[PDB]
Amino acid sequence: NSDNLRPVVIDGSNVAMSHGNKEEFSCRGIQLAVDWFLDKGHKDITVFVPAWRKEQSRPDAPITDQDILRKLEKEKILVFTPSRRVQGRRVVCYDDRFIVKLAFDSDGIIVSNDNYRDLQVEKPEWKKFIEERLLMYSFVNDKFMPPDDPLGRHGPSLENFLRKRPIV
Amino acid sequence: DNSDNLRPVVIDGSNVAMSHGNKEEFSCRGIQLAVDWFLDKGHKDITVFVPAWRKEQSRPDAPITDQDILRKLEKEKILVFTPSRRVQGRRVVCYDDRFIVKLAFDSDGIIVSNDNYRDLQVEKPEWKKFIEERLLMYSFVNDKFMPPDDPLGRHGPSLENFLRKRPIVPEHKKQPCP
Amino acid sequence: NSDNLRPVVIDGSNVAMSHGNKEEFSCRGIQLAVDWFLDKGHKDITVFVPAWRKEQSRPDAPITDQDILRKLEKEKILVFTPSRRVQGRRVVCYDDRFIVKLAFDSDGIIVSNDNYRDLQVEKPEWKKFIEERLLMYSFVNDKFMPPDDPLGRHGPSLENFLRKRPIV
Amino acid sequence: DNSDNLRPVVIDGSNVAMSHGNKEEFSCRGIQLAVDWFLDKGHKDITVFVPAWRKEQSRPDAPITDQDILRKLEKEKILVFTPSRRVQGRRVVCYDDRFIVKLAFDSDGIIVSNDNYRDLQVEKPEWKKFIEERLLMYSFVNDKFMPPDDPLGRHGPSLENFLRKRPIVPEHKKQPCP
RNA sequence: UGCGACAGUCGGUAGCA
RNA sequence: UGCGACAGUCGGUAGCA
Ligand SMILES: C[As](C)(=O)[O-]
Ligand SMILES: C[As](C)(=O)[O-]
Ligand SMILES: [Mg+2]
Ligand SMILES: [Mg+2]
Ligand SMILES: [Mg+2]
Ligand SMILES: [Mg+2]
Repeated sequence: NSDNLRPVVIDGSNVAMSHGNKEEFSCRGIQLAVDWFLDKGHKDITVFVPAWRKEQSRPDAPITDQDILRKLEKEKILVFTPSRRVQGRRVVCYDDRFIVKLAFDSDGIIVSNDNYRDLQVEKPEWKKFIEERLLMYSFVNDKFMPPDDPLGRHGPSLENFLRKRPIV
Repeated sequence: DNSDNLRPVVIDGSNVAMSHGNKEEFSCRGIQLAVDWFLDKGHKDITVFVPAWRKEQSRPDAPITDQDILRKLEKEKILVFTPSRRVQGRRVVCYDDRFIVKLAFDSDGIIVSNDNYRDLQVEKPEWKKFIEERLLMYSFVNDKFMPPDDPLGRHGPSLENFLRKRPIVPEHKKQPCP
Repeated sequence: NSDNLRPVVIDGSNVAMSHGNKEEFSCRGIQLAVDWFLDKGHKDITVFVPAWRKEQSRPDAPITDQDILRKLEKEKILVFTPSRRVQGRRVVCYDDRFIVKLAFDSDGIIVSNDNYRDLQVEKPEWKKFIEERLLMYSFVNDKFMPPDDPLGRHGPSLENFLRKRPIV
Repeated sequence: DNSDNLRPVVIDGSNVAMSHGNKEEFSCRGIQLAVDWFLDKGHKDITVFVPAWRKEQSRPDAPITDQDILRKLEKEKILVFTPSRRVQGRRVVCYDDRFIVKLAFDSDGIIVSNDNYRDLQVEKPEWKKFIEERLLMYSFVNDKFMPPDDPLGRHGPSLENFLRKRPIVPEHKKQPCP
């Protein structure tokens, strides 16, 4: 049940990196983060991943548990980001603004450790949103750990932050 | 407001409807969502292509949902069907893809699709050039049409200067360049 | 007719580079070199190319006219060199020694600008062969130009060098 | 001379014969050439695998040349056929590939093939490990069997220390290492 | 040599180290 | 900033620049 809980958006290209072997795009990490929200009684969750991650794992962009991506798409949870090769090289469309544009227009929250310095500048109205709605995380081997104070000690609880109606 | 500053728009429906509904299902709903996006943007010239054999009742091997959405768009001079027929029990298809390209090319418009049409880029060089710079990709979020704000790489144009023929709408850039 | 002419071995991985856009593996170059020998009345010609060149053209190892390779294999002229990915990375088997080992055991000549510094050292008996049997080349846009004095002015003519029985 | 210092040898004939003759043709000649190479090297343990349906006369859709070479190698306890049969007009194949692997594994030998057996590496991890370090590839020059002198990368062993069980045969290396 | 550490070309992650 | 020129990881061609 979505008892007053918020839409959720995840920067998968950030999570998978920060989960295992930092240099590796470990899809498992995406799984662990998701399963956490699921077990937390969430319904609306969306992940973003540039599409060229389906491309077979090279040594220059290593990736593990690749089959997890298509499996999450099947549940209308994972969403790929437009990618293609123009003149033999790659065009990406910069997924970063997809994560925000979605969350902004849905009045949700972002799961990522990237501060989006570039986009805070591109649109002041976005800056405010990024300032108040970015949820960071820390990975410990095989457990999703978000902070109990997503903003500073001056900020709100974890439940009053991921819920639109606080329980006061 | 003026629509003459806008570019013609062509949509690969057989790509949209697939990518909207559980991939293996031809969900016409998406086509409606994609179009309405352009409409709200002040659009007049919009054209969709769909191989005609989709009017056939939803079979178990080629499932389709909300089938009646098609006739409503043809009635609006927006959807256009592509020739199909049965020769000796098989289907003739005429490959809708090149209808999408030929038109957008001949109208100097843009194509909406996630298919790169690699096969057609090779057959005609001038087409390749056009597809490279005039293909608009998208991403569907359940019931939300999301095109990229940078249809080409960061070095390329805005979504509006690419989706509009007069690109001179005031630009704002930073950085000292070479 | 093979009127006393020698077996021919070509370092394709060297030719294709040196033909067009030095940084590009231009298969056309292989074609031009071959066609030259063909028009010269040659029968035994063999080219070597590590197999991973069939892999689609990346920006990091660009290659053009890729379909020319399989087309030359069909004529029992092109030969691929064993390649595979062990642990996600590439193993190559170092084609260089295939070109020599073949030419040595066939008493032919090598077409390449590489001096094989490493192999002259690995086997002295090979060094002698490399010294006397390496034919260099120079590419001018779309024409195969070998030297009329494959060795120094002190050395032999082009025909007496690519033919085992000299015409004296 | 001693052959006990040698490793068991297994050959994927359906890969060799193909790659020798015009790819689409099953040229048994190659198998002979490949084997004789090992023989001249002082070999005793050599074993080949071939799906049995190759004894069927050369059909136009599955061409084969020098078919009689097969029986001669079976007669020599070198070639071994792999189970095949026709169920209801179709063929049952039993997938010769895993016969090659299981044996070489169980004999602690090496495999001669250009197929990486990716599918089998996944089914059994211990096999993957073995295939990575025990697959010997080759290259055919018309009528010449050429295996690499470095079956693994330059960092790996010689062709002989990989093709022999006792690797200690005097080594000569240069370079100061870490 | 010694094949790297580097010289050109180029990709993934970093917003200054 | 400014995204590069660079910092880590890494590939193709070079035998010393
Ligand atoms: C191994 As050295 C000191 O010649 O670069
Ligand atoms: C563009 As600058 C001088 O801040 O590196
Ligand atoms: Mg990013
Ligand atoms: Mg199509
Ligand atoms: Mg080389
Ligand atoms: Mg096989």
